[PDB]
Amino acid sequence: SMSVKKPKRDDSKDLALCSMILTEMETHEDAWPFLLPVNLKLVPGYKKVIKKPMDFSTIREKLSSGQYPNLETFALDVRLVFDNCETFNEDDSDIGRAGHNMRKYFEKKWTDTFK
Repeated sequence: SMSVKKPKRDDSKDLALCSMILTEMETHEDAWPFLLPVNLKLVPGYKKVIKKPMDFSTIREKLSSGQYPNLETFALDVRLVFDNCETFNEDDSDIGRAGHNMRKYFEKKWTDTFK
């Protein structure tokens, strides 16, 4: 509350560490469904169904331009990529499987880097 603060967690390396995690997600072999925005002219249903599209390149640009106020807003967009994937793709599809794999990969890196 006012003039009563918990001890200051050092957040000065968060930017660089989110960038490193993002690099590792970008270079994973199962990243291909997620690298670029879904083409809303060419994929029927996407525009109407997925209210907040998100992809790694869009996260990379937001990161690079100071549009994440903190590491939690970064994690929300990464998770949004996988939540969108599950909304639109069957679990038993290549893309559906890609999404589950990448989410697992991301969540371990997240815990190991910050928890």
